[PDB]
Amino acid sequence: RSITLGNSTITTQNVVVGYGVWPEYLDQPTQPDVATCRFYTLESVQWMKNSAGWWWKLPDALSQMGLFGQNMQYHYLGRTGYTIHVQCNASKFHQGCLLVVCVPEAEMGCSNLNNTPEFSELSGGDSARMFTDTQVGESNAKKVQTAVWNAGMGVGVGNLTIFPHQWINLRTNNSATLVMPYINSVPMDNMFRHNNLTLMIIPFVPLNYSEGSSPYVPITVTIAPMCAEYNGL
Amino acid sequence: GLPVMTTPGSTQFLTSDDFQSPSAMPQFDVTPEMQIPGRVNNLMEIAEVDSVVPVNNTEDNVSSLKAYQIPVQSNSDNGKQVFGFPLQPGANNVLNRTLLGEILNYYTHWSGSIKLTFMFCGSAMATGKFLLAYSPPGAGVPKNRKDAMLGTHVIWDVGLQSSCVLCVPWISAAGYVTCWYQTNIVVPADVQSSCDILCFVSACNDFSVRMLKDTPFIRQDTFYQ
Amino acid sequence: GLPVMTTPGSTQFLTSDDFQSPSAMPQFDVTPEMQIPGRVNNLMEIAEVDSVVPVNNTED
Amino acid sequence: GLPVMTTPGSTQFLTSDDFQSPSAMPQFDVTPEMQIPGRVNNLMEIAEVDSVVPVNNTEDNVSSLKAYQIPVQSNSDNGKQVFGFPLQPGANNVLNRTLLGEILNYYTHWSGSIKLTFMFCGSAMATGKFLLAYSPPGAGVPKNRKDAMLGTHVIWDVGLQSSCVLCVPWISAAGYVTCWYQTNIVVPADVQSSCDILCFVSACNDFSVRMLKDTPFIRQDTFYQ
Amino acid sequence: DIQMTQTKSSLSASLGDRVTISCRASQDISNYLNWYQQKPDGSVKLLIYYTSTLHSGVPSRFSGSGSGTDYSLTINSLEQEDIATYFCQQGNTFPFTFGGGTKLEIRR
Amino acid sequence: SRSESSIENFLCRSACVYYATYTNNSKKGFAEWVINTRQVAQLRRKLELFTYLRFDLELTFVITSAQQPSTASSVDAPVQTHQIMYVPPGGPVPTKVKDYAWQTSTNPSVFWTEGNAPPRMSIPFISIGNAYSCFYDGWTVYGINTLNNMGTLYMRHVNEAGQGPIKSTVRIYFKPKHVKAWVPRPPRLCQYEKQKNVNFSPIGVTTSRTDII
Amino acid sequence: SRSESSIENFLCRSACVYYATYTNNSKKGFAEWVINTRQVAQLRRKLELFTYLRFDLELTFVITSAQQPSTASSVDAPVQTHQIMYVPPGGPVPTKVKDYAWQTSTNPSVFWTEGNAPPRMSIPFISIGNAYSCFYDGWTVYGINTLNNMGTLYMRHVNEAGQGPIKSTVRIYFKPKHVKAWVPRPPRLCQYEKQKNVNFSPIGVTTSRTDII
Amino acid sequence: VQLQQSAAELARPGASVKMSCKASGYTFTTYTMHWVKQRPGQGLEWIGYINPSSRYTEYNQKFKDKTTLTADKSSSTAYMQLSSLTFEDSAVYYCARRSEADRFVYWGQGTLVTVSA
Amino acid sequence: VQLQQSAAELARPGASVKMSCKASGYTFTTYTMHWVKQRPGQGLEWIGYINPSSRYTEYNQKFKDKTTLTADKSSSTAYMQLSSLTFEDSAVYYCARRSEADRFVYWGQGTLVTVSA
Repeated sequence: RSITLGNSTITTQNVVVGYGVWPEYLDQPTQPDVATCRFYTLESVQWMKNSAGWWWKLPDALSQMGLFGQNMQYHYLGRTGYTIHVQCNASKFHQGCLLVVCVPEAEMGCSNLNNTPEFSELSGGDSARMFTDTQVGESNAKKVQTAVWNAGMGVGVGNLTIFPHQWINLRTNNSATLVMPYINSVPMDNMFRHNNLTLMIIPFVPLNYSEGSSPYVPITVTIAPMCAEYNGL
Repeated sequence: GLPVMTTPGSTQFLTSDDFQSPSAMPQFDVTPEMQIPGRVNNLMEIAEVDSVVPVNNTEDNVSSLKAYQIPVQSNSDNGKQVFGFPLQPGANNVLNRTLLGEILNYYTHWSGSIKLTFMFCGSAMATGKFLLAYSPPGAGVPKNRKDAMLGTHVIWDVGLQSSCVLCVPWISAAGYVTCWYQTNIVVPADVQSSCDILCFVSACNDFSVRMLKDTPFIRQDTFYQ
Repeated sequence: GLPVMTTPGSTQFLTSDDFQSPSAMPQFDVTPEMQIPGRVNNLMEIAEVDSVVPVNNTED
Repeated sequence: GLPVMTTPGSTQFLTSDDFQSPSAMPQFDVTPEMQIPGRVNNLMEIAEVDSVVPVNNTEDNVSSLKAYQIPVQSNSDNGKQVFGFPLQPGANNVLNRTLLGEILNYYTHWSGSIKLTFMFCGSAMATGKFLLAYSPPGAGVPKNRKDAMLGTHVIWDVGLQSSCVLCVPWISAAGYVTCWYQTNIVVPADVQSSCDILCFVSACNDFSVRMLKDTPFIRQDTFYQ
Repeated sequence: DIQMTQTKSSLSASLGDRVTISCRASQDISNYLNWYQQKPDGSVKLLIYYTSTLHSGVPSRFSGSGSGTDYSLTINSLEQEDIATYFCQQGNTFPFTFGGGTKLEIRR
Repeated sequence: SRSESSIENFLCRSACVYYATYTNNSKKGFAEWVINTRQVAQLRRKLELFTYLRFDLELTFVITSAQQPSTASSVDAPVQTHQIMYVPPGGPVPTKVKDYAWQTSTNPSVFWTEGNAPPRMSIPFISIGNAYSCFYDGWTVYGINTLNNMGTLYMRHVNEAGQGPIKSTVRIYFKPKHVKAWVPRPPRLCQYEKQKNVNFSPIGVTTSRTDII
Repeated sequence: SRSESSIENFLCRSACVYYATYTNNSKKGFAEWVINTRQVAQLRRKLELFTYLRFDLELTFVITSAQQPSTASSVDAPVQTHQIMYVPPGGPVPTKVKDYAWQTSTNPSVFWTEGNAPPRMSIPFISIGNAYSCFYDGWTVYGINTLNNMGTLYMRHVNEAGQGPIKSTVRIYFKPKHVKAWVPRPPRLCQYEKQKNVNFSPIGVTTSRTDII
Repeated sequence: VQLQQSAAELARPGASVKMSCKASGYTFTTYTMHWVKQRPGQGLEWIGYINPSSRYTEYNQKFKDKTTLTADKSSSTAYMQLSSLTFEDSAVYYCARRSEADRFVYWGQGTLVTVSA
Repeated sequence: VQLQQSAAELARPGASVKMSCKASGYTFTTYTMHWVKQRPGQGLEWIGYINPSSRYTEYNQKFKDKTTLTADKSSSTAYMQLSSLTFEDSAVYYCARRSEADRFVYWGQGTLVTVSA
């Protein structure tokens, strides 16, 4: 309870950690830790009744977030781990269920079968891109195919529990916590041309409430980079 | 020199042999290894993780997220079937395209046990009871709540626990995992009554898979380019 | 490499030889054995049991 | 005799194999060895020696000894660029045809450090100062003397030392080794003011070269005869 | 839309010669072309599902080439059953546009 | 019976991945294959259950010939010999059947006469990185990942022939060796559409029935 | 990754150094190659980074045949056999296809029928001196150095044929073994012009740009 | 492995028709089914397709306000209804099955639609 | 890999012309470029060359006082200017690229120069 990091403080009360490993350290690279280790809280998304899902590309959401977004421009390479806190606050009169996965190398598909989706359609800067419950037509040239039952990657959405995940059931649970290590084939990679993580939040059982209750449930995502180091002089 | 004698089957190409082979590029000094998290040593580790089962196909929920949700409402009948699906292997059933059933379609012979986890995704103020009957292979499906109680069953109280685990063998009639209303869903004022139920599947013990084959779910007519 | 020399009768198929042979299906993990009653180790054990002799053939 | 069995790939000629071979001339009694000075055990020993870099190409000094000389004069501007060359590999740059860059064009992957030695080939009575800025890969080239000072730099005083060493990595934007006037060249009477500067390159640590290929600098159209 | 233009629309050749049918697009379609063959009774089948890649079950007398805008189809040994209509279809952008027909017949 | 599901017994098999023809006198006839795993649909689905792979490689070529119709007068040809050149990533590439890129020294070739055992050859793990990558969420054009590049193969005749045209086919067999796999991935549901990217058309989750009970 | 730049991993490769044709009934048809390293431009530039070399030698020959147009009436020929004679420095030399110099005892020959593995043979370090010499600043005619002489190769058919003309090609592959190198030398900048000497035409030092900055 | 269409039709101008294309030999709800119209004086022309799993249709811009493509899982057919029939709608209509995103491997034999009085 | 010359010219006696030969497909500043003149009643005749790296020209003794060979690195061309044109200067002029010190491997198609009034 009441964990602090740098000059930020959140409050909590189980934790699922990666593939069983903790984020650790490795010309010569430098290690900044007072610069990055703090809780970057993104803005809240509203879970309505006819909602479908959200996704964040992970070293893209913190690309304009203060001093972590400055070291991405100055230094060429870099590796980092993350610690994601997802928590939605609803009463005991609401009902629903969420799945919070964290997909490494989630390559997505376009709506037209011959093209590839453009840069502004994969990730918005610290803003949630959202799934849909219908198809995107082939007349649109460069748009991401956002059928939620295929999860944008052409795979079954029920089989997404093979990744490090956590269920949020509003009857019994309120929060999720994921600790992700650095997963890549090279030890250091460029942070603008590669998004090696993707945080998806998909409602399997939709939100329901009676008349009088609040018609939304806000979801708050909090990301903190752990054990980051960059390559430079 | 040394006298040798070539046996039959000498200058042939059997596609499943294991011989030494001359390297095209020696003296290359390949890249050494690196600790990457999450190494897979056996394909059974993919089958032992849970995955949601689409029990609610019903011809127009297969292209939605409504396939995974089992509807539960407060009705006026005294004893009524919620769902039911056989454990017949591969014959267009609900455990076919799940994370377990995509591995068992790569092999010909398999036998083991199955975990079946349920989860009540309703409000925290709703209370009810469900039967979880299991028919063995050979026995018929129960047509009533009473003779489903006379078999093997687990009474699942929603107000106490929100998840029920049901271990069961599955081997390549083969069984039924039918479920029945015991009591109705009692709910307070200003709480919705129509709730949902999710269902999971896994591998309880270690299976024994044998005689690898190709999957029936993928085919191509002309080389991708 | 090593100097060898093939003798006559090398690339022939004699039907009564005993050589090694490449397995078509390796890595199969065949079914282990089971105790079945009444194993025959030699065909003389079939000849040592009694049997009735048709001494009275007589064409019909 | 012994039963053998020929595997596939038996009577082939792979050009990169290593087998024994029958000698055409045995019993010859070849000439024994002799101690000759200067034996090469590795090609990296050719890359670690220094060589002059033609920084001053300029479209008509390439066919002269004027390519190696960097002109330095006493001007009237307050801060001005002397030279500058990127560290982009192979793309028609100045480190291409040097004694280092003729070896790195035989290989596909290489990474290491680089020594860059300068030498003031002027009079013994001239005095001045130079900046030796280095831009890392990713950062832009400085367009002014001031923001070249705000990076990494070495202030080279000519009146004290006549040679400046600058170690730097080079890996297959990739960097800049720009140089700036700090002060003008102060000179006495009856001494010439226009001086020159030579520049050298070497290999600081040991590199790691891999995946040998052929050089792009040599080709033939019909056999020499 | 990309206009697939076959400017010949009629070829005349005897048995056993080499025929060449050309199909020109509007812009670059980047090697995404297919060649179909319509028999005079109405049956259509696919011959070459790339610039030059033959479909399985097609005799080896057919071959294709081309790059960029211009493409071609080559039958070096004309047979009796090769008298049909041939189309070019691009698969680059939306929607799919087919080319005009090209009818073959004997010379004299 | 628990060992046939290991990574070595699952992926180390043989598979026909390419099939091409080439003749001798067409002055356009030679074969070409860029080494990838994304061409056939049954090997692609097995290698895409994992994100990062690392394996050696072993290739076997089955080469047959066929006599094309010549003119007349007693076609009698000797045995034929083929050249199978392997170009590493970043090497010269032939454009004609007679070229200077066939005779270069750093492109290892095999030479094989007909009537013998087929010409196997083996390629080690060549990469700058530490593993191959089946999926790449990033730009180089989206999702290409120029780091896993295995090279190109080229095949031709080395016999000049005038009395009779001869065409030949080749089937390339693919077999990974010493396989290591990381970060598992769910199996692909929709059908494959293109080779380079992960484009698809949306499909239903499973086959449907008439009632829930 | 420091061992691919050693002298053994740099020079001990294979390279096609000669390619010649010869037929049987022309009574002028046989091949001839004086063994040197100065014919091709990519092996010459690698061996001229050093002044003195000392290596064993290993040669492999790839021999193919082709049927020339005969008259008529059912050309049917048996398998062909070739002779590859090696003449040491200071040996007799054939002038015709039928000569007494083919049958001499101190010229080691190989005999090879078609349809088998190619005929490799190996030659040790033959010299009076203690090393070969890539450069010679002196007279024997300027810069010849008669001391590094490796010999000559000759190839012919041994089958007499009347019903059909047959011509054959041969590609000689060159591979040094146990290489030792002394006194390094800067790499050659200008293009090669002749075989025997170091003549050249003057060229610029490097490729030029538009400004110093 | 083949596709089978209906027989020829005949309709007055202003009336409506409905064709069909029965698929057999493969799993019907996997591949999309396209429709191509060929007037006898011109080449082929694309109309639209239908995804038989989610019943999602996408038409060409010229054929949007007239045609309507439906399907059913039981009989494994794919219908097409032409509304507001005019005189230039007299052509031959094919049904094709697209695989690998550009190739039309299997075709039907086509139905002849004629308008008269 | 080819060489490309200009078109045909026409000039009065006493005037001057300038031809060109654009090289492409190879590094221009490596090999020398030669010029050959062929009168229609005789064989070929050598004029001179130019080293494109150092701009060093060397002419034949008969063509020294008339011709002048220049070059440029940017457009990869090699010019040739004939001065004091007479009546026997009507021929076809080729550009060739010498490799291995005697061989002329690649040639141009030649420009026809005619003098008249």
